[PDB]
Amino acid sequence: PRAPRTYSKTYSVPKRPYESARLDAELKLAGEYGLKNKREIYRIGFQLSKIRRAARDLLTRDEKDPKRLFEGNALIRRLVRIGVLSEDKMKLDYVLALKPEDFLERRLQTQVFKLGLARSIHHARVLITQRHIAVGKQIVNIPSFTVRLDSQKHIDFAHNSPYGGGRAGRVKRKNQGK
Amino acid sequence: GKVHGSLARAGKVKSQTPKVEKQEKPKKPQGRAYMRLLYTRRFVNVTLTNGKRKMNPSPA
Amino acid sequence: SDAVTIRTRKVISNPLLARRQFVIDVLHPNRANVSKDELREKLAEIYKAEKDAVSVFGFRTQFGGGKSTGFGLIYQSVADAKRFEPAYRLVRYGLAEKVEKASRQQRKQKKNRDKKIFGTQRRAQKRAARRNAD
Amino acid sequence: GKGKPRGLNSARKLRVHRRNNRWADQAYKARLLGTAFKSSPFGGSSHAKGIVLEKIGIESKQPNSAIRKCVRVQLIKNGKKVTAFVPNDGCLNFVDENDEVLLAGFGRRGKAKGDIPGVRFKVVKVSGVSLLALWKEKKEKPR
Amino acid sequence: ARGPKKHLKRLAAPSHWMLDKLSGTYAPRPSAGPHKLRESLPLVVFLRNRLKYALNGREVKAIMMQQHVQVDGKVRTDTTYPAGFMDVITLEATNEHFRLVYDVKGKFAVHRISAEEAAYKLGKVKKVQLGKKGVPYVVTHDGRTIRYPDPLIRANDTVKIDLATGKIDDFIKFDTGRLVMVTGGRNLGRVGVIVHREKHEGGFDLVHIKDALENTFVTRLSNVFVIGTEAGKPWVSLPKGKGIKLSISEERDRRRAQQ
RNA sequence: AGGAUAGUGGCCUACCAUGGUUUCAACGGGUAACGGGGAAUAAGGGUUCGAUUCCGGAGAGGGAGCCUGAGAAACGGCUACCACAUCCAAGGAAGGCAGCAGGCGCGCAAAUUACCCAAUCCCGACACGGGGAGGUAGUGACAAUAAAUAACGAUACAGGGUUGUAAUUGGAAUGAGUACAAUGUAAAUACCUUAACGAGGAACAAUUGGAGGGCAAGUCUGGUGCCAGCAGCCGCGGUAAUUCCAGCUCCAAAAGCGUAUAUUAAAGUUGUUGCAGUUAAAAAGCUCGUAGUUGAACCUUGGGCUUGGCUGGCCGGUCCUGGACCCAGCCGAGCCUUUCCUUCUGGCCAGGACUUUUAC
Ligand SMILES: [Mg+2]
Ligand SMILES: [Mg+2]
Ligand SMILES: [Mg+2]
Ligand SMILES: [Mg+2]
Ligand SMILES: [Mg+2]
Ligand SMILES: [Mg+2]
Ligand SMILES: [Mg+2]
Ligand SMILES: [Mg+2]
Ligand SMILES: [Mg+2]
Ligand SMILES: [Mg+2]
Ligand SMILES: [Mg+2]
Ligand SMILES: [Mg+2]
Ligand SMILES: [Mg+2]
Ligand SMILES: [Mg+2]
Ligand SMILES: [Mg+2]
Ligand SMILES: [Mg+2]
Ligand SMILES: [Mg+2]
Ligand SMILES: [Mg+2]
Ligand SMILES: [Mg+2]
Ligand SMILES: [Mg+2]
Ligand SMILES: [Mg+2]
Ligand SMILES: [Mg+2]
Ligand SMILES: [Mg+2]
Ligand SMILES: [Mg+2]
Ligand SMILES: [Mg+2]
Ligand SMILES: [Mg+2]
Ligand SMILES: [Mg+2]
Ligand SMILES: [Mg+2]
Ligand SMILES: [Mg+2]
Ligand SMILES: [Mg+2]
Ligand SMILES: [Mg+2]
Ligand SMILES: [Mg+2]
Ligand SMILES: [Mg+2]
Ligand SMILES: [Mg+2]
Ligand SMILES: [Mg+2]
Ligand SMILES: [Mg+2]
Ligand SMILES: [Mg+2]
Ligand SMILES: [Mg+2]
Ligand SMILES: [Mg+2]
Ligand SMILES: [Mg+2]
Ligand SMILES: [Mg+2]
Ligand SMILES: [Mg+2]
Ligand SMILES: [Mg+2]
Ligand SMILES: [Mg+2]
Ligand SMILES: [Mg+2]
Ligand SMILES: [Mg+2]
Ligand SMILES: [Mg+2]
Ligand SMILES: [Mg+2]
Ligand SMILES: [Mg+2]
Repeated sequence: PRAPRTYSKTYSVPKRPYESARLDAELKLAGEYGLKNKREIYRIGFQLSKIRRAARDLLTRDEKDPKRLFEGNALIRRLVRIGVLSEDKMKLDYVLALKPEDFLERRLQTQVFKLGLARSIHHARVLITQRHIAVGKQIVNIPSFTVRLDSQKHIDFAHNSPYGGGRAGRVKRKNQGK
Repeated sequence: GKVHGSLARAGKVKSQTPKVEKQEKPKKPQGRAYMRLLYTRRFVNVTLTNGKRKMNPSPA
Repeated sequence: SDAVTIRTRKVISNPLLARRQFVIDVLHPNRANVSKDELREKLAEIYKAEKDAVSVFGFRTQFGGGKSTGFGLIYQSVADAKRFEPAYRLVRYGLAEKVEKASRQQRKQKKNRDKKIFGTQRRAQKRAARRNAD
Repeated sequence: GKGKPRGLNSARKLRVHRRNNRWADQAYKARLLGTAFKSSPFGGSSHAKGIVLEKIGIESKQPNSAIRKCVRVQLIKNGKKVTAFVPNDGCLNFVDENDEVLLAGFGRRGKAKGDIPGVRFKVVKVSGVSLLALWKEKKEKPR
Repeated sequence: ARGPKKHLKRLAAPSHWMLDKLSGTYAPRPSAGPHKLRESLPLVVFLRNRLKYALNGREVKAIMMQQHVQVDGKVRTDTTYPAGFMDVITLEATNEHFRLVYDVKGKFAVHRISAEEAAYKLGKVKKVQLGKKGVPYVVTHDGRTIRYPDPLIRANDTVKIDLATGKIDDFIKFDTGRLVMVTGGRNLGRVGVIVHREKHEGGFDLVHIKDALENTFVTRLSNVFVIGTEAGKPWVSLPKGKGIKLSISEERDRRRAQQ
């Protein structure tokens, strides 16, 4: 038959379901970034948990090792590229010091509110879902879309959106046409 | 075990529980809105009694 | 508003099949999309070819609309196009008539029915008729 | 010298000694002896259907005092007779003699739970309809 | 298994064809021919996956049935014909001549050559022995049988085939210092000179090869194809990269500057 | 020695020896056993699984035997028997879904008797035919990805330095859905695009489990009263039950949530890493002893000389970057020390002759 298509899980749940010293921390963190549910918080911890695992393995090798130099710098370059890692912290020891708020900072939902295009963070998510925001010349409706540094400057309203020079929406057309 | 007994009393308490209807209360928000509701309720306007915090305070 | 804009990339000249082949980018803001028939007319104007030597297919509109990407063929002649084209595309363009045949079940059942006869059908049916004395 | 052999060429003794001694793990014996396959009423399955033989009722263990309302069920797959608890307030009235019931374990993985003696199964469905659906009036018994 | 296999599952095809997983259930099974199944390139892959001249399998059959494709100076119409190393493909409609030489990345490069170089080819001598009536003959890597060879020619040597008459123009004796391309193993496609031939009676002889960068690697004698009389003097034009293997860090650096 | 085979061979025959395997586990039995690539969990070491997208193997109800052919002990080929089983005019004849779809049965357990060769490839005398192989759709909460179920303002209060909410008041925004249409396709469906339609209780209404502890969240109200029931475990019910049945409120995860079973970690409760054995389970009553396991020390060390490469610097020779000279440090050589380092021809590469066996 046809070749199988690969797929994988993108999150992992806590070992202890009920622990206030984490439930409150998660909710405080979800409220700050306007997240829908706890799984969007589990997802950040999962990808940060395997980056740490990758970083530990390269750090055990000797310096100037070919694998440590190639993959460590490449992973760092991508992290600087998405704006998570600062240009003065490319040492793979500050990589271990990263925290989940660094990744939620680079989401499209976080950047739209923080760019002044929205009144609040919950306004940012609904603007994205309702096809109002375009990055470059492409409409993006994914709130978790991670903004790159070179794409940061090109965040604005969609060219055919009511708020960005487009036509009037469905509701307004119903009132002014009567 | 020595096992038997009258089967006549099945459902005794549930049958005689007086049926009480649920008041037709407003719907709760779903998704992102409900997490927003809980966050303020636990970190913005905290209702603590001098360190004394209750999620479901009985009317006492 | 309308402003249909056509860009061609990955152009390959293919004298093996007597045609030129390329990728088509269509920019159509304030327009749902452009029909293949309308794309074929415009291509004839741009490249000074007969409309019947031009073939487009496999179009998909990007997210948010306003742009589509597809594949296009331009043959050196209409005769060359008629030789090196799938039947279904010529039927799409009106250069051929859709062939009419029974369903696959009917062809297969008929094929297996003829398999029980050795020789001509005329011999088989006259002789089978002879058996049924009625 | 810690009692077990340590020599570099004593792998056969180490492999056999562990192999002999894992039989002391009761969980391990049941997996290799196939006791669930041989002795368990379900034959290793998670669930099993059967026919209700009789409504009886089981006296609870001390210090509790109650009548746990069960049924006697004959399994379709192997003809064995088992006792199955009927959970919730008044669900025994949903189960009649010569009804088809779907069973599952009590969750203690072959042992009895609580004060119910010698009962290791619970009723999940009757006549192909969930007992919980019958209890909460989501569905009605097909009869 | 009651008889020969006639299908090739997509996942079981040779990896150097660079076929995608999800395009279908099956892959083109190369026909019997001058080159081994695992070491060949079917003509369907070249015209559609490599040149991307054909859009599908229907189109490659239409191209070849009009007599356009020639391999080694004869028109071939077998869509799964196993073209291999040193084979010449001619498309006179497009006026293009190709030679199948491995690039250093292990794949068959799309290497266009001039018509002057496309008029001959090289073949590695597998065996020299006497035929019927005591006529000596040479078997090259593509199954050609050439009679009456130069009596100095031995196995593992490379001969220059006229490719129009099938005769031997001249040859290169197998010895230290000859230019070599590797036709097997993980060093496939690398180009260097023989440094040391390591003999093992009853086993596999090993050849020591020096890169143009004085990098040393070892490969089996069955993977050695003599292509030149000395360093820097190949008898055919090499593909882009000249068969020199770069490390991934050098490749990343090389890609960074070319942009 | 022969015969047979495509061919080696006790493969078989004739004659002849008495050999062959085995406690380093032969042989036999079991396997809820097709092998592997691989899967789940995983600090490490491990434990468990792999019928199933690829490779190899085996079978076509069970056996056995064959024809044709290069290739079959083939089964959508045949012959015979066994078990099933079909038509019959009673003389006879004909069967093989562990192919696709479908039916019965079995069960805890699994979808359409649909469209097409357009793609992927295969077969043929072949540019043309065929292909339930394969592709398309249908059923489909197996799993997997993203991700709606609302957002922003004004009043009115409260409030804290300038704004976070608790109520009743507005106008905006959008896709779920619908649909001209175009795209998609062999033809369709759907997706993606997109006119018009399509949101105030925005009834376009999120559920599943819980609220004594483990374990996050009630000593609220009513009902029952060792009954009914709950309760994985400890425990809860005899009149204000924090645990039942309900209502309210609250907690947890959410298009998902619970239950049963198996399995992995937790388990240093299988322990090589890494358990325990006086009394909690556990040193054979005591010696000998074969196999197994395991076994004291000892044979070229030191010194001297020359050289290759790279780290810190001084030099700095700075466009983060490069030199002899110098210091320490690190890796390799090449000679001499009574000197292992096989031995010869063309003259370190190619052509001859020798070599204690291993483990690492
Ligand atoms: Mg909490
Ligand atoms: Mg016929
Ligand atoms: Mg187990
Ligand atoms: Mg077993
Ligand atoms: Mg007890
Ligand atoms: Mg049932
Ligand atoms: Mg050839
Ligand atoms: Mg013999
Ligand atoms: Mg023989
Ligand atoms: Mg014998
Ligand atoms: Mg068996
Ligand atoms: Mg088996
Ligand atoms: Mg497998
Ligand atoms: Mg297995
Ligand atoms: Mg398998
Ligand atoms: Mg099985
Ligand atoms: Mg297979
Ligand atoms: Mg077979
Ligand atoms: Mg069968
Ligand atoms: Mg057979
Ligand atoms: Mg069959
Ligand atoms: Mg068959
Ligand atoms: Mg036959
Ligand atoms: Mg079937
Ligand atoms: Mg199922
Ligand atoms: Mg069905
Ligand atoms: Mg086809
Ligand atoms: Mg299929
Ligand atoms: Mg599809
Ligand atoms: Mg699900
Ligand atoms: Mg909803
Ligand atoms: Mg719709
Ligand atoms: Mg519709
Ligand atoms: Mg349109
Ligand atoms: Mg609830
Ligand atoms: Mg608590
Ligand atoms: Mg009360
Ligand atoms: Mg009371
Ligand atoms: Mg009370
Ligand atoms: Mg309480
Ligand atoms: Mg409780
Ligand atoms: Mg309650
Ligand atoms: Mg939640
Ligand atoms: Mg572990
Ligand atoms: Mg311990
Ligand atoms: Mg212990
Ligand atoms: Mg004692
Ligand atoms: Mg001994
Ligand atoms: Mg010693």
